[PDB]
Amino acid sequence: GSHMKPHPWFFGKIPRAKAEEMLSKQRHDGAFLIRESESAPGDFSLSVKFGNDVQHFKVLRDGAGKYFLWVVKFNSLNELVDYHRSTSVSRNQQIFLRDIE
Amino acid sequence: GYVNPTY
Repeated sequence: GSHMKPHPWFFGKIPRAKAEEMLSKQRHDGAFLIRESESAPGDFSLSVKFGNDVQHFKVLRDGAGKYFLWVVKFNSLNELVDYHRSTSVSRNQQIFLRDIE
Repeated sequence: GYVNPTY
């Protein structure tokens, strides 16, 4: 059956510096991870590799508690992540999220 | 900073 495994993209609390340090070593654009921001408690950040840069997206929450980056809302970080596997996380370029390797 | 506007 569909193997029940933890998600390899949740790195918990790690500095923005170590995530950039780790993701710059990734082979493919879209390589990403969700981290718990240390700039403010309970906030999450999405770090994605693109070219020789690592882009950081802040995960926002609305009045009902849903998550979002731009306009579409998600009931979980899990659905937000999967959504951006097939729809770009970026406004300026097409960047699709893909698992680290 | 972050790529997407935060407010």
